[PDB]
Amino acid sequence: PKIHYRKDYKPSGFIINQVTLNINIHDQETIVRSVLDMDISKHNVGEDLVFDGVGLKINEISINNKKLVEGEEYTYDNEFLTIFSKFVPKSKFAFSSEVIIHPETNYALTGLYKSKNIIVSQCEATGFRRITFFIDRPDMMAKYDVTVTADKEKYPVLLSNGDKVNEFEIPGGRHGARFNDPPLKPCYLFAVVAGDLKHLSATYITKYTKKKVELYVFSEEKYVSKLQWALECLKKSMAFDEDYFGLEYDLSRLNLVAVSDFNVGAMENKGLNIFNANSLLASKKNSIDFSYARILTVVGHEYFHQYTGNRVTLRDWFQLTLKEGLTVHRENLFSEEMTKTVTTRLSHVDLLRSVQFLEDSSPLSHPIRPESYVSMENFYTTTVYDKGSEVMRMYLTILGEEYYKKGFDIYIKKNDGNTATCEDFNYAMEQAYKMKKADNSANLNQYLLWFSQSGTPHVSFKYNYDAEKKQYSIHVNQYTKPDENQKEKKPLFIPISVGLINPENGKEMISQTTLELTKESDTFVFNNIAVKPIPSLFRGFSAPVYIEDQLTDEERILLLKYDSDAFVRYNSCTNIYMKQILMNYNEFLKAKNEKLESFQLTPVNAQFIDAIKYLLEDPHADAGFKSYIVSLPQDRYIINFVSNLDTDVLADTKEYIYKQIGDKLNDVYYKMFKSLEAKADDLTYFNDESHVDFDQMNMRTLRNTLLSLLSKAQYPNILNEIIEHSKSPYPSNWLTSLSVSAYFDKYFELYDKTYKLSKDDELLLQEWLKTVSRSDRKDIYEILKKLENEVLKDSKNPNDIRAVYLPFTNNLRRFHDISGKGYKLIAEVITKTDKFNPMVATQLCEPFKLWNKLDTKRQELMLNEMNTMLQEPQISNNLKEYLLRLTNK
Ligand SMILES: CC(C)(C)CC(=O)N[C@@H](C(=O)NO)c1ccc(-c2cc(F)c(F)c(F)c2)cc1
Ligand SMILES: [Mg+2]
Ligand SMILES: [Mg+2]
Ligand SMILES: [Mg+2]
Ligand SMILES: [Mg+2]
Ligand SMILES: [Mg+2]
Ligand SMILES: [Zn+2]
Repeated sequence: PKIHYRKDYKPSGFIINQVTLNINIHDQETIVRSVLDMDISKHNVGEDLVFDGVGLKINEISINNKKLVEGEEYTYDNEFLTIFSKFVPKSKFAFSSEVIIHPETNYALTGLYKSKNIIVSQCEATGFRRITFFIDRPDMMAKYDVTVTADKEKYPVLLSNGDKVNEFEIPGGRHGARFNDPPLKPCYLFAVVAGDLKHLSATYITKYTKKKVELYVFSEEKYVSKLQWALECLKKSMAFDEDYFGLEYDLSRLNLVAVSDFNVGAMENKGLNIFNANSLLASKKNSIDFSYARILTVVGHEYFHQYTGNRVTLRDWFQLTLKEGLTVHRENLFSEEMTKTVTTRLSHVDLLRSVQFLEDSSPLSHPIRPESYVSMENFYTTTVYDKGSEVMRMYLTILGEEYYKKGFDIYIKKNDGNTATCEDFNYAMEQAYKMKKADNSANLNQYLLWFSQSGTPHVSFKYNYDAEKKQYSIHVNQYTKPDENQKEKKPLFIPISVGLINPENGKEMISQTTLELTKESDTFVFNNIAVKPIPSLFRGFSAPVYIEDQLTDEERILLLKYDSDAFVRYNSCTNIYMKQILMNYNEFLKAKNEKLESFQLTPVNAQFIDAIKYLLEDPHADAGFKSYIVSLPQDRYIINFVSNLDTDVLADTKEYIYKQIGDKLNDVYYKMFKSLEAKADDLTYFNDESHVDFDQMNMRTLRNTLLSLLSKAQYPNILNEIIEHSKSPYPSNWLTSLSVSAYFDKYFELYDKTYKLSKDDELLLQEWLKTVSRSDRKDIYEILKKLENEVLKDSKNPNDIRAVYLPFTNNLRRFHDISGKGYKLIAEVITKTDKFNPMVATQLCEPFKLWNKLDTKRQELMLNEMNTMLQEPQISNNLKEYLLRLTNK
């Protein structure tokens, strides 16, 4: 297997200046003609000319219009086209080819493929070489002139990058369109779409230059009524880049296109952003609430790439986080401003500290800029994206908004139209840091370790107060555990946003303060601190670290009730839960190991329960935040704290803690469930797709969270409420009614009812499948077999496969059945999927990422299945490389 090393970067011996493509789509094949106007670079040393080209059928190849002959002048091995250097010109030349490719049977959804009746491309990272020969790397920038031809009845809409400059008829019921895109771009940003697409459109006028931009959003005809919210989101995105960053769109048109079959969420091809339909299409009748934030996030994300990724692009793939971490950070600033709810930032943190912290303590751990890769398709990770976003966000924390904006504009102005590296961004931030510090000797050299060092730092505290001196100190330590990437870890530049709360009145005792920890440890002292404070640490989750606050539960309760920062309140709650979970987990574990006939469990802190009640009953308090405090931390967060985790014992532990709290609070829960109904389910704007109320959706999240708690608890006559909830027009409610009915004999009645409501909308049916998959059912394996036989069948649609299986893998008690039957089932699905879509097969490996954190019997069971998958003779490169890394082989 070929390993690419970051330190080996070298510019090409060649230049491609112009690409002229003709893509002729036929019933049984697509013919691609390409002329590359090329040159010899200053780095050339007389080497063979080697093109990437994967799976291409050669009809002919030529140099300067002279046909080349196989064997004597070139070799092709289905991966690389090698033209021997004696036949390579020494000055500007034309290379041309004609190849045949087959989108109809391209089920891996990379290169050119057919999704239902739409022909569509996906070229990031190295998929352009599946369409035609190229030197397929992002530093090979070129001009593109693209003609697409197709049957006019099947494919009346033709799109590619740039301006449409010709449209023409062709004999035999065909037509063509020509698109000329003169600005340089890397080939991963090429796209083409052909199909019977329907659209909504609008005109946007830019803020400063007053340019008219045409906005088009496209889907298949059946779903064209689900396009409105995306178009609104795109308008909002454009305005936010204008307003926060002073950046306008530069092109006359931007197209968004939904397709049914997509490996990920969406892709930022220049002027032609292509989406998984689940991340573009919604309507209030046919979508759950989460779709609205998802579409806002993903439309924004792709729009913000037009600067961070498209106008400023990557020198090489090791710089991926430079465009992805920075664009996720832009999208989170945008979504925080649009939603105006504290749960937006909390949801990001909740995902990071579960999914990304698990990755970073697994055998897969990597820094946000890895040193090597084998599969690019395996490189697009939550580390690169979400820890990258937190690294890009720490610059804003460190600089403050004014100097952050100054530094960001330096980045953009200096690198616009060019490739760039992570150092170029750090350089820009450093210029702003010198300005903020009024010190031309200040530097951010240490900050570069965030790009190279893997692992999650642990930050811990000790406190001291001298009442006579009115002097308070915070002593802080950082540690990252050694791992396979660095034997010796270095201290990082860690910004610690802090407040000091006066415990008598809840007020702030100091102004906004960001401690800059740059050493393994430091002591920060504060004078004129009139009373011993409770420290409010890492406000807004100011660094991506494990926080050990060394506070008592009394102190954490005070912060939970009275602190100003949503994250520290949420975290203090989290930390109270964790202390309880670890304690009860140990008590259950000992009882199990020692085969005890009786034993004691430590009860939940009663003052903590009283604090939850106080917050729930506060009508001025936020409904989204409330839904977080009545929820235990995610299992994937908890597992980072326990070695040899016995998932049964954790399930018993969570059950005990929820029952303890419900035995005190269920009447409060029920009262709130009923009082929230009027606002939460208000239908005033149900037929207005432009009108989206994130607070209202958070009220529904709270009701649905409470209903789940009350259902599990078998609260008296709660089934009455469940049955009424099933009649709500909102899919979030009526799908909730299905999952909470799992505890009642009405489950299959609601299963049928909600299936009939879901089956005629492709995306809604996928949401129904997820609901079934995640249902807390003792018969879940028989249910999954019924989904397979009756609904999923042999679909190759990644959304269908992910919907049926991934939610079930989060079923702690059943997925981890001690027989290993759940591991066996998901391994079978992975191997089956790997035959046609290696990228999605590796996504389906997700539950195995924590294998070496489980109890020794479950470790053995998971390892056995991974070794079985590794022994499949036909295993893909992707899946083999991933499982070899995951199993430390
Ligand atoms: C929307 C988001 C950022 C939550 C997840 C997502 O859809 N990521 C995109 C992205 O960054 N869009 O700007 C993504 C796009 C392409 C790919 C990608 C990489 C491959 F190597 C590949 F083969 C492929 F098919 C897709 C992976 C992620
Ligand atoms: Mg082929
Ligand atoms: Mg404006
Ligand atoms: Mg996101
Ligand atoms: Mg002191
Ligand atoms: Mg389908
Ligand atoms: Zn992206």
